[PDB]
Amino acid sequence: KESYYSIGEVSKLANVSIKALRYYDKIDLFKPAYVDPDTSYRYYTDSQLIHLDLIKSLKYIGTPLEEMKKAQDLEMEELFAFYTEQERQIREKLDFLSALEQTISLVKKRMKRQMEYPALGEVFVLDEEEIRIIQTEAEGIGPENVLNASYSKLKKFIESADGFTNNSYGATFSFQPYTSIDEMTYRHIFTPVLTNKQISSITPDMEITTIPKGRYACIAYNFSPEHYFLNLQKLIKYIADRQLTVVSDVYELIIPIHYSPKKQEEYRVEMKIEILD
Amino acid sequence: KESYYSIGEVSKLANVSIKALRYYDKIDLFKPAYVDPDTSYRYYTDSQLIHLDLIKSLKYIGTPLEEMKKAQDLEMEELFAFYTEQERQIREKLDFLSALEQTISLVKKRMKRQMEYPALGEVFVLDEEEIRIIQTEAEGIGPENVLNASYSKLKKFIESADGFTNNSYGATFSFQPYTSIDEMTYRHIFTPVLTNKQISSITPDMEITTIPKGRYACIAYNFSPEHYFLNLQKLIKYIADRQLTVVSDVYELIIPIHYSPKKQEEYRVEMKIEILD
DNA sequence: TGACCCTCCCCTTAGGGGAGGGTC
DNA sequence: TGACCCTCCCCTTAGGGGAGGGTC
Ligand SMILES: COc1ccc2cc3[n+](cc2c1OC)CCc1cc2c(cc1-3)OCO2
Ligand SMILES: COc1ccc2cc3[n+](cc2c1OC)CCc1cc2c(cc1-3)OCO2
Repeated sequence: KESYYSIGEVSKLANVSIKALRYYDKIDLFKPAYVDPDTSYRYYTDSQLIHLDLIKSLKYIGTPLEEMKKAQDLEMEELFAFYTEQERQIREKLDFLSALEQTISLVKKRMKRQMEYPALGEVFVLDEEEIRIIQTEAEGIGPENVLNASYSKLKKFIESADGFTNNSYGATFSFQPYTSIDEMTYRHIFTPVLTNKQISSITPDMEITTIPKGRYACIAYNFSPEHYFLNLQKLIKYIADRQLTVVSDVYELIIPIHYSPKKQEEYRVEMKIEILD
Repeated sequence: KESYYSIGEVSKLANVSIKALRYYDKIDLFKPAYVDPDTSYRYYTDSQLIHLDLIKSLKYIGTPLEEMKKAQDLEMEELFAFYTEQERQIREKLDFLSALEQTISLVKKRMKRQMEYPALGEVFVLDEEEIRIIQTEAEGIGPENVLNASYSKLKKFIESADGFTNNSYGATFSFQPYTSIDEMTYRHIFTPVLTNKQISSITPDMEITTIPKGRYACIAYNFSPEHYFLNLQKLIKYIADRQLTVVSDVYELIIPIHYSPKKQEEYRVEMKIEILD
């Protein structure tokens, strides 16, 4: 080859845009063999095309352009290692993505269950699978004064283990024949976990526990301050009428229907309590 | 909560940077409940913190910010679907990454073999594993006039199946007792394939074939115009002396030692030919 | 008085999309 | 004369890093 290739020829031959070529030129990653001193036209030698091989390959695997500059120097000996490195990072993304995929699936699983609920406002008994959770004591907190900010530390944990943040906010309280909401006080407030991934060094003011597998007398409904208590009451009554034996605290889960700052807020509330007979 | 949270409080509570908060404000993704008309200070209500849940989660899975805006509207019903979509894309990246990982491994495999070669300039017989390749006829092309551009269409194929571009350039020619390089003419020029991934609708001027598994009389060495022919000669002589039977064309593979535009170019050349006894 | 917060401005990857103007 | 090529400029994700200046 005693000639030269014009920018467009190289582009058609290497399947690399002219824009890409001008950029690799500016970047001093791949500069033409000769630039016409007048027209400023870019000209390339055939032997030089070989350098685009590495460039295109590294680009395919996401290597940053400036990163390539150092790679084009090493001589097959170290280039080997360079790849072993790239492999490590590739597996990194894979593990992340696999985990992420699993998480999403679980969020959907739980999400579907709330969508296929028997009936709102009515009490019923069903067999539940255990649900793992992270809890901390309520410290006086009760139905009338809980805040989203109250779940801050809990959420920081689930977040650094799941990436995803809890979908539901939970609380518990002694099963009593209350006559008023102000008589109520939460024992614990909790958030369920998704990934059981070893919780990054948990502090002792948190407990990794579970809402055990068993039979539960439940009731779900769309939140309304004047319905919260009356629904608790249905539950209390239902258990008394069938003479059931409660063997856990009442478990309370609040999950938002939407996260739109536009529409009026609405939550799904679910109270369940483990029973025996 | 009859008060407000200052930007920094929300930041500490939601584990979201103040910068991030100001940006989500500008973007109209998450704006404070109230902005002090004088100080311009940003103030947030506790109930509002709940909207950051979706934001943080979608952000964790790579959803673009403007994309989130539409997601915060849908009500759990469609939000479910939205995730099914996200799952599809997640698997997409996974397949890609898995493939990519496999590719890199192969490039390393081949790369290592060239690094652990018996001896340069000397002829020897070894048992080889089959190597799949894509070839096209040489059309007169020979050792003295092959160009990188000659492998253009071939490379466009391997590239759209492997992402990675071939590491070695190949050619073949009839095994003859040549007396001169100018007597030589390639039958085919080829590039080996990495992924056997169904080659995207291959045109008939290309053949998907293979350098079969078998015994080969080989010789590798660092390229030098005056060594190309003399090494071919060693091969021709070696086969004559042991009275071996050649049962293929001579296979020629050229692979660059580096892709640095700084240092002098250097290639690794390997000639092999399948024999019988 | 210190932390706390605000606006403004500059910077970052790898180019794609033109626009205005010469050029094999 | 048309394609081919060049330089210049604007634009793109999600903010982080200050800088200069008021503020619970
Ligand atoms: C976003 O999370 C929320 C959002 C809103 C919530 C609203 C209420 N609770 C938790 C909430 C919660 O818990 C996590 C506790 C039970 C309750 C009783 C009431 C009432 C409001 C509430 O008005 C008077 O009687
Ligand atoms: C980057 O790829 C290259 C680079 C350089 C190459 C150089 C030569 N060949 C292929 C090459 C190739 O093939 C793909 C064919 C054999 C040959 C005989 C010769 C000679 C040069 C070459 O000088 C006189 O005798």
